[PDB]
Amino acid sequence: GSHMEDFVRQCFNPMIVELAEKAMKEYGEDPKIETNKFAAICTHLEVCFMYSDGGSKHRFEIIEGRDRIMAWTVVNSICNTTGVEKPKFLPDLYDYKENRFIDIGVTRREVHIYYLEKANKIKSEKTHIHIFSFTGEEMATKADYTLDEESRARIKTRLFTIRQEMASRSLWDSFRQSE
Ligand SMILES: O=C(NCCS(=O)(=O)c1ccccc1)c1nc([C@@H]2CCCN2C(=O)c2c(Cl)cncc2Cl)[nH]c(=O)c1O
Ligand SMILES: [Mn+2]
Ligand SMILES: [Mn+2]
Repeated sequence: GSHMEDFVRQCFNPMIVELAEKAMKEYGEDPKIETNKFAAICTHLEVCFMYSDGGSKHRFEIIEGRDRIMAWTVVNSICNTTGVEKPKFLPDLYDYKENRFIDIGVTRREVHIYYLEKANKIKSEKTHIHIFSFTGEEMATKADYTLDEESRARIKTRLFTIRQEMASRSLWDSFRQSE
């Protein structure tokens, strides 16, 4: 019973805690032991949700959060109706306005290093990449940040609040080094 686990459950809403637990069990991980990974997946899920709430009413199709079979099912329907290339790895959203997939990243390091790592792993030249850091930095493909400044600023504010809450509980140092 770690202090980080009880922080995660009181920091994020139950629906995000619920979806993070299922995703962790789907890949053979337990939130009780790998607690830094538990906090990271919750954080990434909330950012994806806030991101999709950034645009118009039905601009974004949410891929993250679904189980693997249904996520690929929605990816196939999106590809087989818009003509966009089928990515090698599952993205997080699909932008119906810009007609592209998005993989959102949240990192505790330099946005530069995580982008180059995500681009190499995703191996999908068409998938748009948007990186957020816990320090307020962001990096996106072709400098195209999709949403307006205020929607992104709310995400950055929430990320820094998560950092402060962890630091006030002496959980940030273990969280920052765990990446
Ligand atoms: O969607 C993802 N994974 C499933 C589809 S994948 O095809 O396996 C896939 C694998 C890698 C990258 C993208 C998709 C995904 N994963 C990651 C990282 C790296 C791999 C493990 N990992 C996590 O456990 C994780 C984290 Cl750290 C934060 N938030 C969610 C998750 Cl799962 N980073 C994401 O940005 C992300 O989108
Ligand atoms: Mn994802
Ligand atoms: Mn992602």
